[PDB]
Amino acid sequence: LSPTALFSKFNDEYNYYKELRAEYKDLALQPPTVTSSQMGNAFQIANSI
Amino acid sequence: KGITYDYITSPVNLYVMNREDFNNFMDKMSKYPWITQNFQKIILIPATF
Repeated sequence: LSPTALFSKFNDEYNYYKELRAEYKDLALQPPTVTSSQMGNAFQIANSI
Repeated sequence: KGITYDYITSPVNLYVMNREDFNNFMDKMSKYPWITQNFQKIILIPATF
């Protein structure tokens, strides 16, 4: 004899927590730059790195 | 000879001259074609560095 309000007491964190899941996992904080100087390693030697 | 600038060394010799004097120097060296043929690279580096 209880009404449909029974189902209203239901809680649905299932959909919320599927939503929160990350689409892309990031190996590095920002994409690595890919450009090789013509001199080569020379530049790093300039700053001793 | 080896200059060894900025911790990096190579046989080539580096000279620097102002814009005005370069053409006069070229005119003075016009008599010597083989030396001029030997010039490798010319770069307009900023003066501040």
